[PDB]
Amino acid sequence: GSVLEPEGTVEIKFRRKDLVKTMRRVDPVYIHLAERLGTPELSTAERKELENKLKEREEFLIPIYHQVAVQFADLHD
Amino acid sequence: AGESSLAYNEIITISLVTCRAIGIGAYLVRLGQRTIQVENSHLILTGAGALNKVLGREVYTSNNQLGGIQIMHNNGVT
Repeated sequence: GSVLEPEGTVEIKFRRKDLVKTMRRVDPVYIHLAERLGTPELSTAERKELENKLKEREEFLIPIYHQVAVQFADLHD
Repeated sequence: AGESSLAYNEIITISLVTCRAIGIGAYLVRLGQRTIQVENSHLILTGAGALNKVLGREVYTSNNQLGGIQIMHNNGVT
């Protein structure tokens, strides 16, 4: 039971930003990419490559993380 | 809501909706019965996005389509 059901909760309060936050905390691949991009003195190759690798990882990752989010909201209810 | 209902049977209640009344606000105004609605305001419970998403398309484009005077005045809600 809730003020607002979970799907409508996600619609307002569980956007992309939160998805990125969640990969950076939990997704190992995302962590890895970030670890290398988080290195000083990187080749422009590795840099551009990492940013691309990141966009690809995120979009491929999109389905699961929405359901986790709605589940999380419902747990308040 | 309950208090307002009782109050209504005992004293005068009047309400004016300027921009939008959502959820409990809507329900109390209706409960207040006497209701004024400013043009371009709208009166709804759940957003167009949610409904459109569940229904797979952009049925409604503006909350005014849903709860504006062009609805509530035309149906006697306002």
